[PDB]
Amino acid sequence: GSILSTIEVASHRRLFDFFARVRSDENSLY
Amino acid sequence: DVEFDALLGSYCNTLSLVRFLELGLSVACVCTKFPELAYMNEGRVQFEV
Amino acid sequence: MITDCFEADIAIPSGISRPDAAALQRCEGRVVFLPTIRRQLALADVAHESFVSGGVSPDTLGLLLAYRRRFPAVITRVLPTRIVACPVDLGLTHAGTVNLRNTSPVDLCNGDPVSLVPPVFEGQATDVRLESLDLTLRFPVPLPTPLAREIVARLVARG
Repeated sequence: GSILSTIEVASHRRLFDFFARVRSDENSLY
Repeated sequence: DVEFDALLGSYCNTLSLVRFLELGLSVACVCTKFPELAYMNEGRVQFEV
Repeated sequence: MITDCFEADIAIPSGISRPDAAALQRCEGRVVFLPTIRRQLALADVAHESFVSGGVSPDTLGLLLAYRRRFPAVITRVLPTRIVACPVDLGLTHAGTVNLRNTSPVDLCNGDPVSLVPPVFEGQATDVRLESLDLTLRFPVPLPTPLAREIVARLVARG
């Protein structure tokens, strides 16, 4: 009767920054 | 008059390739791959307790 | 690209807050005093805590005196994981042209040599501080040489 919950990995990446220079606002989440 | 020199043979060594899985220590891991990590800045892990 | 560029790579650590990390995106045209020409360095070797001696961080007149024991380099691009600077003495870029940024209050001209000076001016000593790491970055001031000799001259005469 055990309950299994999938682990959640939270991470954010900015792959395009490597392709090009960027100057994103600090508050906003890219 | 006849003389010579000789090589009585060469000896090599064999590196041993070690899979981390073969170690008993892999019991502590859980080995999962990011196809992409380097992009990540700050990742978190989240689970219910 | 060893002789043309030289990508000395300042690594960025893992734990930096996004307000502190996005504060480095405005650190484009700067001057970084590399102690050596290693291809992999850390911010602690760049920041002012590398500059400090035993117990004593010197004054602005002494802050010159270990610039010239080091290697000035200019940040080329601020990636999220690293900061790349080419040293001035070895090789500038592919084409040999890098961009600075006037942190001076002074306008430049073409062809004039540019000396870099510690932050001596009033309302000017702006050190970008890493709150997530407790590190300060004393960014020097690029100045015209008809000023940069007099500014040293006022400090030496004051002592």
